Amino acid sequence: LYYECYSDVSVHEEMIADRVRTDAYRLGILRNWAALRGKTVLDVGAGTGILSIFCAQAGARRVYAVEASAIWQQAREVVRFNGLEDRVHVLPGPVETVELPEQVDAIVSEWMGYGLLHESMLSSVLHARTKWLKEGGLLLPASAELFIVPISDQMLEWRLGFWSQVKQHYGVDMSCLEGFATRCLMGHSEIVVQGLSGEDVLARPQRFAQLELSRAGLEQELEAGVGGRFRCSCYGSAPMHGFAIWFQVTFPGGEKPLVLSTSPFHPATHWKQALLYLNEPVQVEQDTDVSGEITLLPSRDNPRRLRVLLRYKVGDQEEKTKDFAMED
Amino acid sequence: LYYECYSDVSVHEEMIADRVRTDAYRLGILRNWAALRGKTVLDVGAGTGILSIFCAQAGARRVYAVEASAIWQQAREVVRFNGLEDRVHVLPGPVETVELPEQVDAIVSEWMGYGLLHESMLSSVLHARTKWLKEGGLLLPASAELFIVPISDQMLEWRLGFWSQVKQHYGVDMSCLEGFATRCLMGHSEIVVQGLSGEDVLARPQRFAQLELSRAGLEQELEAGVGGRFRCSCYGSAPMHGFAIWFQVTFPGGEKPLVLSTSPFHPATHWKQALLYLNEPVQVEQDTDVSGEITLLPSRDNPRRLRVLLRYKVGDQEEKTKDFAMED
Ligand SMILES: Cc1cc(C)cc([C@@H]2c3cc(C)ccc3NC(=O)CN2C(=O)c2ccc(Br)s2)c1
Ligand SMILES: Cc1cc(C)cc([C@@H]2c3cc(C)ccc3NC(=O)CN2C(=O)c2ccc(Br)s2)c1
Ligand SMILES: Nc1ncnc2c1ncn2[C@@H]1O[C@H](CSCC[C@H](N)C(=O)O)[C@@H](O)[C@H]1O
Ligand SMILES: Nc1ncnc2c1ncn2[C@@H]1O[C@H](CSCC[C@H](N)C(=O)O)[C@@H](O)[C@H]1O
Repeated sequence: LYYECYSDVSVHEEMIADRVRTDAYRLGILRNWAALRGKTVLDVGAGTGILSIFCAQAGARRVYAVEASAIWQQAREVVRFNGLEDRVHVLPGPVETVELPEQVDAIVSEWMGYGLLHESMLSSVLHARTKWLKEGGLLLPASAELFIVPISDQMLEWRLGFWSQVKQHYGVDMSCLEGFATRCLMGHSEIVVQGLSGEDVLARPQRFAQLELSRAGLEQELEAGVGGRFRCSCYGSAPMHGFAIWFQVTFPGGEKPLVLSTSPFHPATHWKQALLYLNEPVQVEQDTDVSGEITLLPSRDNPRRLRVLLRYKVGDQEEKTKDFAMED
Repeated sequence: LYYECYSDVSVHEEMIADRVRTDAYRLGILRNWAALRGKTVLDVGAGTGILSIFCAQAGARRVYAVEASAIWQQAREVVRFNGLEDRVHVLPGPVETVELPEQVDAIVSEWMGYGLLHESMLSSVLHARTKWLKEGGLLLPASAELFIVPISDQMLEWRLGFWSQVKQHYGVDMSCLEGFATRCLMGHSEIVVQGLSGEDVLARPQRFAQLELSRAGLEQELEAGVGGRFRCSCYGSAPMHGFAIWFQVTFPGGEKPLVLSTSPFHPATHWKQALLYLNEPVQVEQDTDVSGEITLLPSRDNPRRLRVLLRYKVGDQEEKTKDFAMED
């Protein structure tokens, strides 16, 4: 032990324990064997190196596994231990300053998530694409999509209703603290990462963004942000708590693309979903129109904030703005 | 909303959701009705005020509910809403500077837990006892005990063995990372608060400390720390990961005292147990002697550290020191 790495292994554990994430990258890379066999790959942020080894198993001649931080040591060890040190070169330090001997045929990466770490990871992948990817080279995954839907969070409803139950259980009335609990759990301006199920979803999810990660201009385009309008119609009576946002990414086939989805209707992943809570619950009914506009604006100046701008309208309520920010 | 209180309500929620904690204080206070009826109580750190209202229901004439932080507003509201503002006076600010009109017959408090917050809470209760409690006054709870036992953490064993499973699932060998995982999860010097079950316990738990909270000298005595020797004998074959520590507190009866226990053999509480991990697992067998000495030393100088000093011997292994610290 050099450094306290309790929080370290927990993140790498979470990723390898996620069978949806790991099978999607496994099957997604193997389905591209004809495009990878005898070719060169850059793995941007190789971590413990599993994506680099999947690329070798798919037939890559050379994999450059680039890892900025201390986990590079473990990637070095995993590669050696699988007898792949001739084929997979684990390189220390940031991809922005790495020197490869050649441009590569493919870039594999795992940048996706919510917050500044993932914003910077996407910027690092696009920097590597501009600098190192051959004309017409392959990106895995190739594209990303974002979805939004109105939600009723069953877990939040239990927590808000908890204070009304104290009188029955103990014989003291604490129902007067529902307002306090509501302001505390819903009244803030932070994104809450929490896993929902299908029955929390109040309407058809709407796609509001789609990024083709190979596009020449994408770095300059991201500067203006990602977003769109949405409109949907509620299924039934529910207390609406706000919106869920989630992503899917696509790996091209041999064939149909493989889709890695983080939707509440899909098997649970370590990514869960990003929840945007309204200041308080709003009752919806069958056919209640929910519309708005969502914009994600990149961080620019220190102290970095990724801004989430929401303007929305529930049924006959007036249009409302609620803006959120991520500061890690 | 004035302040982000997402982390706020989560702690008050955790406490009221804990039926073991809440029933112990409920039944513990009511069993003292004959000692409380027509008497005065100081509630040190009243929070949302439930312990102050339990004291009123037990027949207290006057309860001074003292709360240093912003949750005082909610305690004020809960008291008013239960029609007890004539009997329960919610006073803002630290107990060290509160002015009561009289010495009190009883002090109720909920100081127990692991870390500097709980060390300072115990110092605040003992300050209030010295300053405000009448000669022969009642403390609820009246005493505290600490226990230690060797443990095999089933959850830690799964996590350490996880890396050896990757080859079967995905077809890549990551067993070489068991050592890394072990150093990360066990090699640190922090106390881990985690809930165990009875089957994790490898021997008979040993009591190493007992505090009578009414004792005149206790404040000066705590300065030298709390601790003792222990000896026990393992039940069977297991990978020993370290020691668990937990507490119980006692509320005197009318009758036999009520004991609030946080033992792994007892119903789960929000306190869980405090785990002291060895640097790596040690195999024990039926009748393996485990002995040592545990000392808790108070924080003194900034930056505050509560020190946990452990010297122990497992079977025929040499005696070893592993010291821990809590810095929040
Ligand atoms: C997975 C994902 C896909 C896409 C298309 C974008 C984003 C999005 C993001 C946003 C910008 C402006 C730039 C880059 C960028 N990259 C990220 O990985 C970080 N990210 C996020 O933190 C958010 C997504 C949804 C919410 Br609510 S916050 C995340
Ligand atoms: C519940 C409990 C009971 C007793 C008798 C003590 C302690 C103990 C503690 C220790 C000192 C020196 C002074 C005060 C004091 N107070 C506390 O509430 C905080 N506390 C702790 O954080 C720890 C207990 C076990 C471990 Br491992 S750490 C905790
Ligand atoms: N600019 C950069 N250059 C290189 N590595 C980077 C980087 N920014 C972040 N990273 C690394 O990217 C990794 C992403 S998480 C690890 C993912 C990896 N595919 C795996 O299977 O483990 C982290 O380990 C982080 O240290
Ligand atoms: N020196 C001090 N004087 C007064 N209150 C204090 C204090 N130190 C801590 N506190 C308060 O003690 C409380 C302990 S947690 C709340 C426990 C309370 N019995 C309940 O049922 O809610 C916290 O709300 C904290 O703000």
